[PDB]
Amino acid sequence: KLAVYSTKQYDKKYLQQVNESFGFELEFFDFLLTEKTAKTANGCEAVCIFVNDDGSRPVLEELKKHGVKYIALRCAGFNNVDLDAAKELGLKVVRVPAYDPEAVAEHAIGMMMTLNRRIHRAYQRTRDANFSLEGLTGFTMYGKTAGVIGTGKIGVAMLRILKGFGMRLLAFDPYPSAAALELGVEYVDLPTLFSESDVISLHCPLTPENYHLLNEAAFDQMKNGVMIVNTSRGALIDSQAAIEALKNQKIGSLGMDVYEDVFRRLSACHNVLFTGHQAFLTAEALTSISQTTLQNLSNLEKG
Amino acid sequence: AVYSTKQYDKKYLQQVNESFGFELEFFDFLLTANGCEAVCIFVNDDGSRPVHGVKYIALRCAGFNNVDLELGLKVVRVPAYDPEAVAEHAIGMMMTLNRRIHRAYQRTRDANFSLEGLTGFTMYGKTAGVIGTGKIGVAMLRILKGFGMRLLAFDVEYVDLPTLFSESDVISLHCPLTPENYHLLNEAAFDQMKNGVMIVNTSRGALIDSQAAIEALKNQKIGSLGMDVYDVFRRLSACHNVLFTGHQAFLTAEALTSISQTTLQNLSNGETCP
Amino acid sequence: LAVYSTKQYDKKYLQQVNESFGFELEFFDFLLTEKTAKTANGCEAVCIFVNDDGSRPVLEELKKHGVKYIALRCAGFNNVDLDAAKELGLKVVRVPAYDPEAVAEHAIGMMMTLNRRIHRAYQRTRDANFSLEGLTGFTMYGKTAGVIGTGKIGVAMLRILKGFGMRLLAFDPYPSAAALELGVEYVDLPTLFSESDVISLHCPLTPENYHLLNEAAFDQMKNGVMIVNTSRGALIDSQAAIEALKNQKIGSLGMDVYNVLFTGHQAFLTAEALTSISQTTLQNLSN
Amino acid sequence: AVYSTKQYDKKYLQQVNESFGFFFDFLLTEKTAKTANAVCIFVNDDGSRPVLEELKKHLRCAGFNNYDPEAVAEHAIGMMMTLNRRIHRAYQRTRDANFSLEGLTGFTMYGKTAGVIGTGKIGVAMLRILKGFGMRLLAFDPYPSAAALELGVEYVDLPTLFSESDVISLHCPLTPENYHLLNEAAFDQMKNGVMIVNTSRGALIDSQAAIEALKNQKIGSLGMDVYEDVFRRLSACHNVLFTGHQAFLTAEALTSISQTTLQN
Repeated sequence: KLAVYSTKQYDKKYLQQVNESFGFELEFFDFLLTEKTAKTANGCEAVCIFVNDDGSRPVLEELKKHGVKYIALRCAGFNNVDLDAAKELGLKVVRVPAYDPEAVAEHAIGMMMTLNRRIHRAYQRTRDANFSLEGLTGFTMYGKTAGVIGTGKIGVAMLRILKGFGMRLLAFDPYPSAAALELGVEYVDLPTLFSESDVISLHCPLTPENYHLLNEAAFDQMKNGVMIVNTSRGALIDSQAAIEALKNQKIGSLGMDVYEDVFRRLSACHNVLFTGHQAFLTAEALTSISQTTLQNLSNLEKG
Repeated sequence: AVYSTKQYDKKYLQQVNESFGFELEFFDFLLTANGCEAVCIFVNDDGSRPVHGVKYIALRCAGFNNVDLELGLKVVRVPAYDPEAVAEHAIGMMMTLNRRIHRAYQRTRDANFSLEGLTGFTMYGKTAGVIGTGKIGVAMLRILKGFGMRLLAFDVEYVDLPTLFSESDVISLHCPLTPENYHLLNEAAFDQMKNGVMIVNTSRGALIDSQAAIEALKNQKIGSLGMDVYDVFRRLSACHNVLFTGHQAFLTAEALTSISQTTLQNLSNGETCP
Repeated sequence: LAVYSTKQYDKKYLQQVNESFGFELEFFDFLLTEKTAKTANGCEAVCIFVNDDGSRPVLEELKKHGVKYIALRCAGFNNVDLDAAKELGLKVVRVPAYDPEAVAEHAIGMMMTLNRRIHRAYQRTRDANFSLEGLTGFTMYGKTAGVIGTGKIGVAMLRILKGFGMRLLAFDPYPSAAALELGVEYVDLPTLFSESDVISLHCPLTPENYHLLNEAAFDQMKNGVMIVNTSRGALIDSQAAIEALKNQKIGSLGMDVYNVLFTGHQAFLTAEALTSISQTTLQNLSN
Repeated sequence: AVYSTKQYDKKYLQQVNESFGFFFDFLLTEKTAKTANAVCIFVNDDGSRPVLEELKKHLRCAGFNNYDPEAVAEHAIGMMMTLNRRIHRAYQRTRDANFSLEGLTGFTMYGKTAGVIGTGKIGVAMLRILKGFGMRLLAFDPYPSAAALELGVEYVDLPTLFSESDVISLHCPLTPENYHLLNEAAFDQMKNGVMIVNTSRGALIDSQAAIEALKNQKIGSLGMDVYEDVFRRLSACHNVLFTGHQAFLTAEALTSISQTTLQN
């Protein structure tokens, strides 16, 4: 009954397990949706697409021409698909609007601990049995001050975790959540947060207001050899500015989760870790995405 | 006069030394020492019988096996490492294994962003089991708490091992090595545990039945294994979710400093703990 | 023409070559399947690689979509069901062979790489580790090298080896003049196995060949021997090899495939080879 | 009594030693000259007078600043093939079961033109190897070698050599005339995508000069052997392969080195 596109095995794995409850007819394609590949959908009420797959108008028309009713998104971001045209074509479109907050918080910390301890580098040594420890010197988080920017669900989840480490908590949101407050987080202005903090992590949405929020001016406030981990949108961090910092040694480590050769130079010459939008890649996180995306499909059958 | 020195060892001893103002001689080789009242040695230096006027011997580590014990020589050591750092390391291996970050870097540094096979699990729901209630275990135990995990331990909610083994979906052991301990984790254990379980040991090797583990891994009883190691390695790491790290647990500036301090005072000394 | 399982190289060289031919090209990254086949509509011709499905339904589907001709860009046609193709009046064409020289060259570079542990070095080096332990090699000059199969590839390898200053033995049931001229000496395997310190296989997969290298072969072979295999995998009894590898009768092993070096059927992946393939492939289509 | 021992040093000396019948893993410095209480040293170990003197109180290589022609030549090619074919990049892909070939395309040496700079024994040995490949051979030495001429080599204008060759390997010694022999001036001349391997002394290549050239995309690949972060960037973002003065690291060369040393 449904055909899925840009499938990766993890998609296949958890849509299926999930579908057990739904009992849909699932057909998986591993290639990008396009005008040219639009045909494949035939006999399919519904289609499932990730961020890369093409929603441009033509694709949509073509999808109609094949009797497709419903379009679903395995991800919150619906930038690819042109909604107006969809309406004109009477194609419902659906999505999953949030990811388990816990996963992104967890990932972020994981990059943090990995960077902190150069575990990623150890492996590269270890696997070939080079046990030399030079350059893997880390730091202990206990004493330190942790600065989190944004206090949404994810941001808080990160905070609980950080609190675990015995870290002292500073956060920067306009609005301060109780939930954050019961933790002991103390809200401060950025400049304060920048100087005070030896670990910074951003869990906030991009607004024109905070684009390039972390920029050269920001950097020179912050401590030397600071750790910055960003699982939020790319724009929040100013790449060029960041890079200068790394080289001139303001930033100890940087962790980036890349929404969809700087990498090679950066990764190789620095404590930079890059991960390709891995944040929600947990079984739980995937299962939820499926329940949501299938359920959405169910609902279409009756309101 | 310090032996088996590595740059970090050198770094933290020097910084700490500023308060002490001892005179430091650094050697990069194993265990020559004329003009030195005392010596500093790591785990691998040799302190048996056969081994110029050196009054005292100091250990840069908790363990005194390499050395022996009459010749008018006093021996001191550091019996603790920052509990937190090691605890901190233990998780970090865990997260790295969980999220397969170690393998992502492998891809990423060459700009491959495929995510297949990096899928992990979310710790928030999960039960967690700790072995050892020592400073380290507790320290780890807190960290785990932050995760929202549910804690069982053995030496929170204390329980017998079997109870722990079946219940726990993550395990970490932070206890010293005892005759009772040895190969504490063995086939009997592994076949108790949840399939896919993740085990991390920063504590001594003997806690785990090595061949026993491997069977388990092949058997797919164990999801991931983390070992801090005081061609199996290549094999294991390569064809499994195995991360071996070379006794890094206390490699952090704070800990290294703590070690140097405790070591340097020990030498200042009154008496102290040998 | 629509091309399937296009990988960039496939794409790059086909186009350059095209400039000569003027076909209209539509490149699809995905596998050709019964389901995919629709994608071909309006296309007289189709281009495919070893993975793609030539099995009948696909073919039927293809005709249904007006595909006059199917073109393959690799010697082997195991995937396509020829007769059925015949029934449906679809012409099927192929590329008979690859640059011989290119594949032979791979084998050698692969050999040297293993021999000198350059692969391992690079791992170290990229991190600015220059330690050399465990990277020791052996000098090929003076060594005896044995080649099995002396087809074009073998001969082309035989020359390369000859340059190194090695001694040459080869096993083919039906010898080659060319090989002889180089002064290679033909032998039976046993002699070859026992004698050679380097072995390279350049022969097709025949039932007689299967698992040509089996424990029987290995335990003849000199200790520390190096074997490089660009021919189909089945020439080698992997299980024996592993044993042999742990057992240490095998110094190094190199395999080309879809101290060990593995590479994914990369042998003919050179710009010269791909162009020649493209050109041959288009030409097939010109006809 | 040996210093700066590495397993290879030890194994081969011991083996060779049996005929002669005469080990320290650490550096020889003044501090260290007590252990001697007729010594073996490598380039790194300390040759300062003081150490010597402390020596009186109580080399395994050509360079005294403090090999088999065939081996180095062989390495040089192996370096060449690896780059050309990006095997090094594969193993990394392969070891973790990634079988994609994107970006590993190579070129077929056969019929290409190969240029050797220097025709020492090393130069020739390479030339021979290259002959096997079916390459067309050009060389540049001020003094023509007889042997090379027999191979069929045609000697040339450096400029000629630079423009014609799709492969260049340098097997000559450092001289005032050739220092920075390969400079921006050179690289500009050369074919785009050219491959360069230098096992010869480092200085023959204008390091910054290359780097631009690489960015500039004049040079397809560069192989360097380092006689005792730039390393990472280049290795990482470019087709460059660095090997640490491995050139003569073979059982055979090492054995030769050992025997000669015991004989000395």
